[PDB]
Amino acid sequence: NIESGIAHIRSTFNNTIVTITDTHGNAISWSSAGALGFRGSRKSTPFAAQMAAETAAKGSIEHGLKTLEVTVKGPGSGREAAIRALQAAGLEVTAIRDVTP
Amino acid sequence: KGPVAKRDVLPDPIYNSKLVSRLINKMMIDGKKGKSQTILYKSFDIIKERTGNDAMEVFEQALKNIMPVLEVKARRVGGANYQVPVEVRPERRTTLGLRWLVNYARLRGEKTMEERLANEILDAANNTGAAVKKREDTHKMAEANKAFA
Amino acid sequence: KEAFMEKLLSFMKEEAYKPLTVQELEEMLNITEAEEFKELVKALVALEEKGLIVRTRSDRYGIPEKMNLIKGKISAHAKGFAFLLPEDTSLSDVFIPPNELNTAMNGDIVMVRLNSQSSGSRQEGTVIRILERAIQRVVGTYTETRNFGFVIPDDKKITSDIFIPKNGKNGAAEGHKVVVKLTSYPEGRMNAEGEVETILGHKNDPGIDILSVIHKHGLPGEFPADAMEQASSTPDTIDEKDLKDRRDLRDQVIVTIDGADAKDLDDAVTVTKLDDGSYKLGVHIADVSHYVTENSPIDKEALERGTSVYLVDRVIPMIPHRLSNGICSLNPKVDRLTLSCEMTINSQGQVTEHEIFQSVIKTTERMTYSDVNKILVDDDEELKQKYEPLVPMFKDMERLAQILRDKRMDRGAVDFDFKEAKVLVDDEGAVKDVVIRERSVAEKLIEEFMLVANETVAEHFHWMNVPFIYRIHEEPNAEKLQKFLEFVTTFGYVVKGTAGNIHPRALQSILDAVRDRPEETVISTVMLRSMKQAKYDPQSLGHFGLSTEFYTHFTSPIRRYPDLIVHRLIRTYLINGKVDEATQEKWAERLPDIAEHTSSMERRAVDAERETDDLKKAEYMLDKIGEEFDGMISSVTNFGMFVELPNTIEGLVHVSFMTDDYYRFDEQHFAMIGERTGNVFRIGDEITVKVVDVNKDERNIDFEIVGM
Amino acid sequence: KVCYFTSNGITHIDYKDVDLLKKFVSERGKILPRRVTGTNAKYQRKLTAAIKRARQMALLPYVS
RNA sequence: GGCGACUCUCUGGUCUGUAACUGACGCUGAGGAGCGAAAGCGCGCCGUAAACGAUGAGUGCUAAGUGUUAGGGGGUUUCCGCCCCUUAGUGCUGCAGCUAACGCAUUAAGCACUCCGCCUGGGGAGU
RNA sequence: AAAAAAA
Repeated sequence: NIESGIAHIRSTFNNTIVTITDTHGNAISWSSAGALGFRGSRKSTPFAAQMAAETAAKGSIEHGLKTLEVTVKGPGSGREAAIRALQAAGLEVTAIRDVTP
Repeated sequence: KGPVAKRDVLPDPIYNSKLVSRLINKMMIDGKKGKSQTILYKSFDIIKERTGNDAMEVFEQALKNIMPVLEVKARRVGGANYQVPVEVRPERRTTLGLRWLVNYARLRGEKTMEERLANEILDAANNTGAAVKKREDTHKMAEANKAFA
Repeated sequence: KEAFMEKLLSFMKEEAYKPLTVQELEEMLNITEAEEFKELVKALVALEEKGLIVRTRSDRYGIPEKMNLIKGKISAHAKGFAFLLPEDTSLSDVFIPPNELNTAMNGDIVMVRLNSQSSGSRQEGTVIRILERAIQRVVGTYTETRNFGFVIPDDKKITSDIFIPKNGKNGAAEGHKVVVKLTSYPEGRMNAEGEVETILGHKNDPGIDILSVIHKHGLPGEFPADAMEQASSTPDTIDEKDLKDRRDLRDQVIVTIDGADAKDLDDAVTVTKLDDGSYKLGVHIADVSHYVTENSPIDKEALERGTSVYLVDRVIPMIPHRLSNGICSLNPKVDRLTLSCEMTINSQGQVTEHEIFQSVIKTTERMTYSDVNKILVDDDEELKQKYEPLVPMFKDMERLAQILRDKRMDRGAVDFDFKEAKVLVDDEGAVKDVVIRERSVAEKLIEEFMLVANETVAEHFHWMNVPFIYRIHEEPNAEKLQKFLEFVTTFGYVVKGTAGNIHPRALQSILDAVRDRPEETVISTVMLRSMKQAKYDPQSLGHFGLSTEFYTHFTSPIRRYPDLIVHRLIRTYLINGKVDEATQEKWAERLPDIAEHTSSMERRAVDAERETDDLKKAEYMLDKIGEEFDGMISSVTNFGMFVELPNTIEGLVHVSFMTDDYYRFDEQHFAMIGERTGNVFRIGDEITVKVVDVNKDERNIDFEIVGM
Repeated sequence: KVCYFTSNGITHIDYKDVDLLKKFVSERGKILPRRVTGTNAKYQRKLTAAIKRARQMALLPYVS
């Protein structure tokens, strides 16, 4: 049971993972386009991004999260939708970060 | 490059119908327009004696039922083999109307052509026979592969 | 899966079902389980694979059958193909091909069907039927063909001509412009038939370009004989009987502040600073409802017109020029029958006291916005000496306007500042100059007063709970806003709101942050593309852009019919005291039709004003050929690039003129991406361009990439 | 497009003035180019040292 | 050749202005010494090098136009701003002249003087 | 392609 946390979205060209953690980086929950049953083209899409983002977000709200810091990696098209999806799930987003090298 | 103009046929002198003339020219063999002018005027007297209606009332009704609305056209882009439903241009409707009317009239069992042409018109007018069927046939086929176009 | 897939299909098959997103589905159907949420998705995969539910591009789900008959408005292209705008605009553009449009015209309502193929990114529509005919009439040049006639439509959006028979020639020769009352329409291969209505005049005439647009849009025109009779009978001076029951305000310092070319002076203004630090604001509005009485000839015409329209070269007024510029006008130094709103406003901008009453004022002076700025901002002594009695009032006006603005921004109002422009033409209609319409302090002063007046009137009648007309602005479209909120996340911003329920303040908080940055024009432009339009309505639904729940238009009855209605409702409810049930039921019946009509007439007017602006904008630049300009990339469509010159003139730059490389539109990051040379053309970038093709007739201007 | 530092008679930019420097970074933290802030090259260089000195002592953030 | 996070320490050169001083103390520089890539190879040697803006150094002279970097002088103007002049650097365009042509053109490949390096058909052979 | 508001 924790309130504040980070959401590490990895949107690649092939897949969207979404982990959510605490401030110490311990995984609270996660979901992904592949674990959403999307396959091939669909895993790349921003539809599958929001699906995974919300699937893990709603998993985090069970543990009782409210505020998320986001961190993004990878060049995929999913970050845009996924981050809105964290706001649309209910969780308020503060600091955005794009940690893409 | 620019659609060639179709040859302007004269009206049929007794029914004043360029449709009826076009039938004559469709029926004409080896440039014997005389034989075909006789046959039709013999066939339309047969229609008027049986029905009592004007031959023009029946013949136009016959064409309505033979005349196609949609046709199958072969399209083979890459694979495709698509039987593209194509709307029959109003000139090609009459074309296929008169072609089928004559083509199936010649194939009928009756002894003389004047009777054969009369009976095919009478059958066409009653929404039956073979020439009406042929329109249905291609529409049934056009409905079958209607998912292309 | 099978169970839910059927249960979902059964729910979607209900007649009341509308398109629902993944989240919205499991709300009416109701799902709360984490493992049932894991069950939903592979089910959506299956139903969409089997062709049982189709995904609308807005990520809403509906059976192929539900969408099948989209019944959108025809968005036809000038070349001869088309796209579509479905009933719910959430659905994307469905492609209607030249071959299968089947007698559909740009703007008609249809029932296009889907194709089981697509040779591109777009869904393939097909006009299997026309649910409704639109384009009732077209304007155009008449042309003689093969011993026949054929009016060619003004716009190229109709790709065919209109068959003119000789009985509908009626003047139209090779040259003459004419409207066509289409007496028949296309038929497979055949064209539309018609007649000749108004012989506008030879097509190549100066002032036909306007007159052609005057009839194209279906704008108003010349006052009917009964309206002109009533206008002629209206007194040029106030009768002593009309001064009865009106508060005398003539001996007070009351003035008008308008543009230099304004003859239709609606509003008067006085401000007195009180000893407690509050201000007393006297807003006085021309009493048009006195002259233009209910069910009069001018009233029926004013309803028909709906608003004044301000074309580049002329004004088409809502009420006759004799009234609008004469007795109704608050001309300087005369008695004026005016409905007033007198407001005491505290240091936080809150209206503590207010009174609405009938009155008569003596316009001490007619001021310009330019003069008032020079007094207040430039501190100009010469204009101060000239208007010495007004100078103390202008200082109190400046402070109150600041207080009202500070309230309005703190309430959360969204203040964009897209540079509007005023095309300057002579009396012959030649475009001598074009310049930016600078809203400085004096304009922003009058704006705030009219706003608080309008809010106060609207608030009063909300609490009176009587039938009344409001000026509403809905919350922005949740799909367009969703794309905007994504777009502003490219830059690292976070907006404290959802696409369903965003607070106006949140959208202002972006506009403030981006001020003076490379993400300023881009964001602002995508925020507009997510904004809607404002309209009149009998229900108090609130004004999103002004962030207030109570708004109406009271302060311009010469030029807006809803303001003349408010004036009559004020006279009905407050002055005459008629708040009986029969009076309410009568107005409750009449207001919805007036509101919907007047809102349609406003949109028609604005479209026409813009059309003439864009027209004379080309006319101005029919000599700019070659001349290079440093103008910013205002828009990046896939078919080219759009560059606004500083003076608000935009022009096109296709890949045809992107000669160096084969560029590509990145939608997510609103930009042009070239690859062969490795180039980048984002929006808002300051660049150079050259005028190549100002085609005035279609209102085109073209540029070429001189550079960045 | 004017140099803020010349315009306002400023000769020395100070890595301690956090809100002064804040006008010359993006929200992520990226130093905004001369072409967009209109700074003079002389000052752009003074500015950039200051921003980096700021970043070291956690007055400003690092990029994205 | 090169040299890009920040700070401190130590340290080299250049530019502008004033002329207080010295009073030709200057230029070039075989040889020599030192610096000096992936080399090549055990921090050491090696040290050849599209180590080719394909252009030696120094000096003076010979149209212009325009941009940028670091200074100076002046002008109005409150500084700013905007204009004018100027020094040093770095670009683009362009005369005269030069060039086989291409081009170069006050950052010369022009017009001159001093000193150095270097070339004298292609292979064979950088053997 | 084009928001308030004003003209």
